[PDB]
Amino acid sequence: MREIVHLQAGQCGNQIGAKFWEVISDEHGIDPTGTYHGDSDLQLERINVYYNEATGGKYVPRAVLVDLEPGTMDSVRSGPFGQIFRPDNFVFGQSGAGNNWAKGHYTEGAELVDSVLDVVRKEAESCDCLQGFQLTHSLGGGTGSGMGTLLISKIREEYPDRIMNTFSVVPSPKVSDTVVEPYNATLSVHQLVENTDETYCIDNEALYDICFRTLKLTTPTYGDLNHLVSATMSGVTTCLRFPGQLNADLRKLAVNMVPFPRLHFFMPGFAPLTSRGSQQYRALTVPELTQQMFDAKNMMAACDPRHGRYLTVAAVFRGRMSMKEVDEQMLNVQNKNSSYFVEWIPNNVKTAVCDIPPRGLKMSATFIGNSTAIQELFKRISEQFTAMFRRKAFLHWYTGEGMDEMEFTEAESNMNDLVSEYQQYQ
Amino acid sequence: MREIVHLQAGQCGNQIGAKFWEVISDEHGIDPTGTYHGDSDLQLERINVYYNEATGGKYVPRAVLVDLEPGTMDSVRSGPFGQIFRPDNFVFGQSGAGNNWAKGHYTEGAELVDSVLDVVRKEAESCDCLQGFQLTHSLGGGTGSGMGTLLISKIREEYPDRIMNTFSVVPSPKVSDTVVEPYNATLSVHQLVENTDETYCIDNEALYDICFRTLKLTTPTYGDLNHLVSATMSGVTTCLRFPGQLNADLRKLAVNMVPFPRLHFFMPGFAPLTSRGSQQYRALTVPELTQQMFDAKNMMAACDPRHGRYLTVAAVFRGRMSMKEVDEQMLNVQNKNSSYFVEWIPNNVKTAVCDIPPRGLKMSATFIGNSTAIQELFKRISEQFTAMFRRKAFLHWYTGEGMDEMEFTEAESNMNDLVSEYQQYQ
Amino acid sequence: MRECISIHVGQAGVQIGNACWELYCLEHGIQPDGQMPDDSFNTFFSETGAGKHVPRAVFVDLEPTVIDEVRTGTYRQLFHPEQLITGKEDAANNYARGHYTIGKEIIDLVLDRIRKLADQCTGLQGFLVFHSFGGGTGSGFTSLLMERLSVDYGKKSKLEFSIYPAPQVSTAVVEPYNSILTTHTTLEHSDCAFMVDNEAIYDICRRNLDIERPTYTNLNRLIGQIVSSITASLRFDGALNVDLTEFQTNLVPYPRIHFPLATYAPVISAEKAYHEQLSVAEITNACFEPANQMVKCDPRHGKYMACCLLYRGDVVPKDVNAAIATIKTKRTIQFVDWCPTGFKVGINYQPPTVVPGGDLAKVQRAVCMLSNTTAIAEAWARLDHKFDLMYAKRAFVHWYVGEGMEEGEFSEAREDMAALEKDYEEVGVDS
Amino acid sequence: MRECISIHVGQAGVQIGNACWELYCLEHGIQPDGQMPDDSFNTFFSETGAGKHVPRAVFVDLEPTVIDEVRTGTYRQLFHPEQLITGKEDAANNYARGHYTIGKEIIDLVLDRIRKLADQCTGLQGFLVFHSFGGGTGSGFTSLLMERLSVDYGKKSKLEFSIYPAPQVSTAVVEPYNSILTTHTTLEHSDCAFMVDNEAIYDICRRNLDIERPTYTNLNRLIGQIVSSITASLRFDGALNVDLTEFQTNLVPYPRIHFPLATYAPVISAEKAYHEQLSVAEITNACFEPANQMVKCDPRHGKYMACCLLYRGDVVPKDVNAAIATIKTKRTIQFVDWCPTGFKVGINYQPPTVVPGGDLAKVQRAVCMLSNTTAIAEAWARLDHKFDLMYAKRAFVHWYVGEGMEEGEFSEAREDMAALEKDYEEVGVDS
Amino acid sequence: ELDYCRLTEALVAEKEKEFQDYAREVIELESETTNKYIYPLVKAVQEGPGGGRGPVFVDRGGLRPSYQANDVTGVQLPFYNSQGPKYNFQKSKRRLGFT
Ligand SMILES: Nc1nc2c(ncn2[C@@H]2O[C@H](COP(=O)(O)OP(=O)(O)OP(=O)(O)O)[C@@H](O)[C@H]2O)c(=O)[nH]1
Ligand SMILES: Nc1nc2c(ncn2[C@@H]2O[C@H](COP(=O)(O)OP(=O)(O)OP(=O)(O)O)[C@@H](O)[C@H]2O)c(=O)[nH]1
Ligand SMILES: Nc1nc2c(ncn2[C@@H]2O[C@H](COP(=O)(O)OP(=O)(O)O)[C@@H](O)[C@H]2O)c(=O)[nH]1
Ligand SMILES: Nc1nc2c(ncn2[C@@H]2O[C@H](COP(=O)(O)OP(=O)(O)O)[C@@H](O)[C@H]2O)c(=O)[nH]1
Ligand SMILES: [Mg+2]
Repeated sequence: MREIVHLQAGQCGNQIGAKFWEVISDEHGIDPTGTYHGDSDLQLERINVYYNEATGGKYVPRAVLVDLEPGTMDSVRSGPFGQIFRPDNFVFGQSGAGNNWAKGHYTEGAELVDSVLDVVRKEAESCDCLQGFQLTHSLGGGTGSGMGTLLISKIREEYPDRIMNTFSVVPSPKVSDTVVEPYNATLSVHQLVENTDETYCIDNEALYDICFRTLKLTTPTYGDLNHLVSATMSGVTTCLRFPGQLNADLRKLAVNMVPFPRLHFFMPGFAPLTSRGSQQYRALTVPELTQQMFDAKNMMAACDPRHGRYLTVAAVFRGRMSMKEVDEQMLNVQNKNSSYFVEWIPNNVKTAVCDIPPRGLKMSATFIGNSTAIQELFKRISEQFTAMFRRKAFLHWYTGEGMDEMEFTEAESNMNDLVSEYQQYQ
Repeated sequence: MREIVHLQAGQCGNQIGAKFWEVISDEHGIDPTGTYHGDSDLQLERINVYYNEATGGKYVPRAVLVDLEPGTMDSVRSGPFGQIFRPDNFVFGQSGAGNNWAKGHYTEGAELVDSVLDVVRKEAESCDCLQGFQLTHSLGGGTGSGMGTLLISKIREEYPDRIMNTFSVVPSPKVSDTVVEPYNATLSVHQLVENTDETYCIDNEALYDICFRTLKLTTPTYGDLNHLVSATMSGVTTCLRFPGQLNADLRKLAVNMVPFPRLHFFMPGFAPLTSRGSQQYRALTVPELTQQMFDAKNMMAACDPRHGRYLTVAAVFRGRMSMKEVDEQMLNVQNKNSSYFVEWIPNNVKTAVCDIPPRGLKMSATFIGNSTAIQELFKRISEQFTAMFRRKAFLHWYTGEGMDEMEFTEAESNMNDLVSEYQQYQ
Repeated sequence: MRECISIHVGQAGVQIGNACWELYCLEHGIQPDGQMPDDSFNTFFSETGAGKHVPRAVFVDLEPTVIDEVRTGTYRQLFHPEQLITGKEDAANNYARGHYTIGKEIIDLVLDRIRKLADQCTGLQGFLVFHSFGGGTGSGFTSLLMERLSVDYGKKSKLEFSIYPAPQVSTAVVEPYNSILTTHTTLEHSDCAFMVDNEAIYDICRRNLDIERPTYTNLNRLIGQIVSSITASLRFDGALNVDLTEFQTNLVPYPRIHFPLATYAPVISAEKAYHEQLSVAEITNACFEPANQMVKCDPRHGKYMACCLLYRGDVVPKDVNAAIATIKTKRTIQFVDWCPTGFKVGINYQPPTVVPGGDLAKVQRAVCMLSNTTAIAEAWARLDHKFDLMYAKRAFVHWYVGEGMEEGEFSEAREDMAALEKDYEEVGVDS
Repeated sequence: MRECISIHVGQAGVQIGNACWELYCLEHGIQPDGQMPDDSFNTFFSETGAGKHVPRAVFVDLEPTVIDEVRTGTYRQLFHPEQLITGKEDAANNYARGHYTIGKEIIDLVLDRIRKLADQCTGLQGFLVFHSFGGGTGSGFTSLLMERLSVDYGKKSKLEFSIYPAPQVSTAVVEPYNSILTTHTTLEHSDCAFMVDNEAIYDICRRNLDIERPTYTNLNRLIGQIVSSITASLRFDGALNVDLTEFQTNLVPYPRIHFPLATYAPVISAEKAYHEQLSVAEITNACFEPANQMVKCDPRHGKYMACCLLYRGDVVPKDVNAAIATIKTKRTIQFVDWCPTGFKVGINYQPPTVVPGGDLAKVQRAVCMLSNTTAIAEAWARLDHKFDLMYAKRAFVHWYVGEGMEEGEFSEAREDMAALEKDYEEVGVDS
Repeated sequence: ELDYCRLTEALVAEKEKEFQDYAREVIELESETTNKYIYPLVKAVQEGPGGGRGPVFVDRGGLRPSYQANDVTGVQLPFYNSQGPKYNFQKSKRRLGFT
């Protein structure tokens, strides 16, 4: 009914969505060939949000793969679920960006934006009533952040009355693995602040911190990092495809979380993360979900809400549960820690309960929290963008491709004003 | 009942005919010896549109194969389904046309035009009532287009009120393979504008684009190109020999296409074409196929309708299909894409439905659309003809054969009249 | 049905001809006695009642030492003995002697055997003549051979495969004297006329075929491969079939200009064929190299008028039109602005066949390009300079004049050569 | 489809393309005949239809004494015959001979061969080259090499692997004159440029690999491992991929600063492989040591401008990012004030391959670091001390002037290189 | 509709099996004397259905789809085997804690 067309940008985007598209494929019971091997009827009832009908009773995901390099386009073919994607959506080019934002946005990525825009129109105009789209990209790369912002800035004018979710992968202070990483990040936030409805800040440093302190894994491959991103992404668009006692669509989480259109940066988190030794020592209970939920160890961003204010808070639940324990626990944390929540909005939180739990599990929770404490993310990037730009670092890699030097001046001035807008709400 | 006599001109006509009678004999269930081995009675219920009765339960096509070099003629007779044709219809000269229009129109074609007119009059008298004719040729050489223009001009005056279908393969800019190629096309199109009822514009360059991007051909030889052109010819006049819910034969599809008698050049396209890999993910329904008929990638001409205005459209569907969809999807295209379509002719599109599908398929559709964008292919030919004629290129190969020099000037002036006439309808 | 007549003129004609006819017999599987151990042989061989084949070749010579080697060797039983025409005395490197004194004794015998061969033909596509500019009656008797053919036969094709005098290497002193007086005949009585000079074929055999010491047998095997690829569209089925009259009309811009340049690709050895692949695009780029050109002139100086190409083997029309697009993108090669579409393409399925004892290897994909350039004015003004440099002090004039031709006919060859080089200058100017 | 054409020039170049191309064959399992007993080989090998992998290398030399050993040794049947180019007379330790007089004769012949390889390339990542400053062709013709690929191929990548004179030992006397006169060519016509001097590779083998008497084969393997791990991410899948476009961007902040320092770790013997553990932490500390540095200069005097990392084997991003944290805390390693996050990380899966005769051991993990420093001006000022010392009494000046180059280029290439040392020093000053 | 789809799949598989029989017969007839030149024939039979460089899909009938979207070139994607170990999604789920 209300449908979402998935977008995938970059090597980070192609590996985020590859794990993401097989955990819904487990969620709706889909074999790697493509057919349906299910147990109940509720699984097949609402399946048209993400899947598309084919002949022979087969289903294909409604996603497009975008990259400027054929290197990781192979790995999404030879994966566990590579045969399930239609080959026409594998958009790729010949010359990459090479960890540069300027190559993707003007010179090299402008020839791939017109090819994929034809593709997404064919898989959108054929549908009944779109809710919107969803993007996965990284700000630490070239094609994810360079041309990925060109997909964002163009489809807004084409489809103005829609929704746009994104899981931005902004850089990290300690896990920084690109020399020109701030130049990619700083010049793309100015695109995200204007033409994006919802934004999630994904930090891999937060993914390692969860995997060591809470989950106790000796070898955290990117499979274990992409599954954690997918588990938050699956549980945030649940109530469209699964009926519930109090259902809530992504549009309902958007209207309650952004009181001003530029204040759209969130913090994701997930409820039950537990090591194998610690599995038998806990009971799945409604306070046990919300006790671990607000814990600062399990945030999926590199910022702590103790230094700032919880401007607005979400809660999305999965599993057969009651209404008083959802309500009495969360009024408790609103009252006891009254110094952190803001004062000029009472009843800061929207709640939602869905029925069907994720497979193997019987209860779960999901978090979306808009705060002033996420300005800790923006100040550390902007102190290092000006640090490089004061000595004119790597300027020939950006100026000679067509863009003048005044675009640097406005991109750091706008990002400075956004931080100054956050502060007066604290 | 309503009978069509088939005419083939030149080597290109003989190769086109070899596959065209190969694909529809299997459609009617005809063995290599020419007998009938059928499954349903509807196959033999109309066979007299294209075949003739013979003693002993055999049927022979009503076609004549006309060329000048007997080397390619023996390839037809020694071919797979070349033993079915009656040997009197192989009308051949003794020397070639030299890739020259004047040799085929003035010097050598004036002797072979008597032989073909004797045969075709003995075969047009056999039928009940003559519906019309067909003509397959190319404008790249002098065998198919030299006497091919002359044979039309003599039989048009003999048969004044008939239907005349011509399959033209006009020259292409990129896949040009003849130096004297614009001299053949520009001076012969004067005969296709004044004495021809309908014409299809085939481009070889568009045929490689479809066979490389879409149909997955590693080695696209001329057999597989000939498969596409014959399948387009089969789909247009499938209403002649097969009953349907809402049918449209060749005469009814013609008089609603041509608004003016000098505008009878169309662009074909075919829709359900898929590869070995993309066959399963594609679902054969009506709104799937109407995406690809109007897709600019699947045109059989090297002109883009986005640069021009669709003046009149046809669509001949096939298979057991629901009429509501065939109509709600086509009005959806007309209202959404309101920039291209003309304003002075509402409800532009003609419609036909046939019941029996092609074998191996459940549903099919054929696109025939006339627009103003065809003047791209005409001005490009005109400038290359004007460029060579300024320094009098190859003049001795035409002046000394029986025609003066002012026949080119009236060819250019009438060619200028056609391209300027297309502008005032835009 | 289609058939042609070969006219091998001169000592160069015999050595070329027995290189060509050795190639034709193994191509059609015919033993030296003429009997095999399908009408592919019909274009050149003639069938009798006993099961033999007689080649449609006439050998024109003025010295008996070059015919008696044919009558002694393995092919003594192949050729009909009345096809080998031998003069009593050689002109001995004299155009005038073979034009007015020696040549009219056997001019009746050549035209009589021409009548017999054309009588057997049901339809005659054209004639092929083989000769050299350097020699006496290879250039001299050929000049009056065309006069009788053009008057008697109106529009029958007559191809002139010639060997141009090399700019540096020569085996004569009167060699430029013989060449310029043949410009009168070829400008007037030739439908088409090729040329390759020996100095260019010398460069290729040293560096490509890896031969330290070649003779004219290794050169004439290469020229046999050029003619074989030309005529194989007449003899074998093709995806595109190109006849003899087809590319004749399509390369000439004017009746005064009928001089293409012939090149072949690939020409590699059987040890170097073990290393490099030979695709359609790889052999297309090789014909445009000024090093691999078989005429000592540089098309980089000049401008292409038209192009004819002849492909053989596992050749797909997809790869042909792909490689043509690459050539037009490079700016080192140019085309005239009055010929935007200058190419012509032909494909035959049969790969080129190799000779036993030859130098080349068997190749799937080969191409034989026929391009007409304005670079041929480079190799004419050099020869016109040397024809003027010798004749300034009026040398060797007494031998030619005393045989019957007047002294003013040398001045006639000056203006016709000067005007012809002016007609090539007006082609190269852009509008 | 991406691929790199190796362009080796000099007797250093032929002997280093002998060991680099021995590593590539066993890395992809290719026999010396060229036939294997995946598309990872497509960057360096070409596919004949018969199934032979012909390398895309251009060996360039001006003396026949080292090329003719390749045509005689084990890999005679692997290399294509026209890909090994040989002049007549060498430049004989001279810039002037190899640049203006001798080297201009084969400049047409070599760059005809790159056309046959580049037109074969449907997509080219960039050219790799190898040259030595000491020689004549490595200094003279290599300076005409970079000038005309700049004209012919505009925005292509031209990586450099150069051999610089050692600070004390040397194999020549006019080697400093050869070194300075190519500083201008590798400034305006080089994209990235590593340098390795042999003394700083001599000291590694005696103490690490435990070889008492190494020769150039025991050194040519070690540079072969550096070129392998740089291009390994082009050939092989990885958890994160890096290309030749990427590490150019993340290491070169200014067009006048394109001179890295190339290291490698670990390099240990088979007896020190049994004993010492090799984790990701224990190999990323070896690239920072001054003993394992491969140029005779110490980053402890300089400033780490940028860093690039290449990882091979069973390497986890947990151990990479843990040891990156530790090296940043220590104060013996310094960064500049305007590069706060100066790292680039690449990861591959297959461990590096061991070759017969190589004295290293089969290892699971390895690392190759390209850390640009300001301490590369240490080695430059030492040589410009010795150039002006040698130029003080105008010695060896008669050898260069008479060949065709002027004496004004002697003061030009020192004043050009004088201002480059000032630019490399002003970057290190903090704001 | 399901029966029609299964019938079409079976017909395509039968045609491919007929080609495989003919090609095996030709290779066995040609390799009677020596096997020095059978390599192009082995490459031709091992090319795979369609322009596919990746692994065949056994559950799908051996189909090899292609990926040719690169401007005007349309170069096929290459194939590289991975030294990285194969993982099971159930074991990854239990190890990450969603059990
Ligand atoms: N390309 C090529 N040219 C040849 C060959 N043989 C002879 N020539 C040319 O022929 C010229 C001399 O002519 P001859 O070989 O004596 O034969 P001719 O033309 O009949 O002259 P005469 O013997 O005097 O009658 C020389 O300048 C050569 O250039 C050959 O095998 N190949
Ligand atoms: N690093 C390194 N350098 C080498 C090696 N072999 C030779 N060289 C260098 O080669 C230089 C001498 O010049 P060559 O390479 O032998 O000869 P060339 O470059 O062709 O110059 P010409 O001798 O004039 O022809 C010396 O300065 C060495 O530094 C090697 O194996 N490794
Ligand atoms: N969370 C997450 N991060 C990733 C993934 N793949 C790569 N990254 C991060 O993205 C950076 C490299 O991304 P890159 O390949 O340049 O992205 P691209 O340029 O858009 O293709 C590295 O710093 C990684 O830490 C992934 O699958 N998940
Ligand atoms: N569509 C199509 N075009 C062809 C075919 N064969 C040749 N052509 C085109 O026709 C032109 C030459 O036609 P030609 O053989 O001379 O036709 P003819 O003069 O009637 O014998 C070339 O430009 C070719 O591109 C074919 O089988 N199909
Ligand atoms: Mg003679």
